[PDB]
Amino acid sequence: VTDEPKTDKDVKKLGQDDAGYTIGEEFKWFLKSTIPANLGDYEKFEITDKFADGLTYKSVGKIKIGSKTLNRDEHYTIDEPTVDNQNTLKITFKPEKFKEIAELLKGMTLVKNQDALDKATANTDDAAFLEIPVASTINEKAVLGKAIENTFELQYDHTPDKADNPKPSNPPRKPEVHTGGKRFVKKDSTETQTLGGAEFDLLASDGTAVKWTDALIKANTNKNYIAGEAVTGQPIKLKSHTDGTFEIKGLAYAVDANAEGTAVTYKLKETKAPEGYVIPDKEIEFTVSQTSYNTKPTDITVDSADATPDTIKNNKR
Ligand SMILES: [Ca+2]
Ligand SMILES: [Ca+2]
Repeated sequence: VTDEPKTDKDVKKLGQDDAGYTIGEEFKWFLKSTIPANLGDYEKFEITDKFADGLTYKSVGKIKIGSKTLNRDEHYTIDEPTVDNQNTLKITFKPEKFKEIAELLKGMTLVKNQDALDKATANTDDAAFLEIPVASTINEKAVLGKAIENTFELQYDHTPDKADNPKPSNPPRKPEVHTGGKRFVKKDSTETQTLGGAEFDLLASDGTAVKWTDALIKANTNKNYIAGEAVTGQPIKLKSHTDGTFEIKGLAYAVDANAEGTAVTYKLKETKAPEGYVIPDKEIEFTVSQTSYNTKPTDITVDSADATPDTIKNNKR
């Protein structure tokens, strides 16, 4: 047993490991490390997080030990993810500052056990650890219904021996996020033909409109499925293509559960019927689940778009 760093990563909030999001919706990952009282001796404390293709890094938030804040460019530096570094974040805690950071720990009770770290739901002076919030979104590269994991590696040098000899610490268990989709086909009442030109407002279960963002637009590039022009801040409106089909990609499901977790209901309000058909007076419910877009997301590295679409029927004038 040592006092050397144990690491863990959470998502959404401290103590949570699984969450579901709509593409473009910003949320926080939490990079977590125990801190030893002899931190002042350390010659390296560098965190590297290679974000999955399907994640877009936004920013690093307020870095905390217990109630105390660490300041950017005073206590640490950031190297942001880019195309050139393969989407990799590096956070370097300044060796010249290790004594000053160690002094901040005075009076604190430090978390020391891996399981205690994993279970931490707060970061306080009486149960303190290093907490790094990282703002992130799920992007268009996600596989719908698939767990998108994250982790990081700490390279730490605990020996004040004037020799560069770091060791790794890694989270034993990885948190994950997921997003989903749905496929549809518009038909007549007896399901004999497909119908183009039906238009639908996309709504949450509570009837509130789902709005476009730049990120959602990037995930739904097939203009055949979009009613009118899609621009950020405006309600999402979808359209059946001339083969009856349309889709929505990147809606949250299993909000507080794993990638196999509970489906979420959304609604379509039909606002335009295909030529010669009537507008219904009831909204259409559908669910987004692990398998509502891809039948086997755990097996694939790109969408297959093979789940059975929901049929939506129209009645003739
Ligand atoms: Ca965790
Ligand atoms: Ca050393």
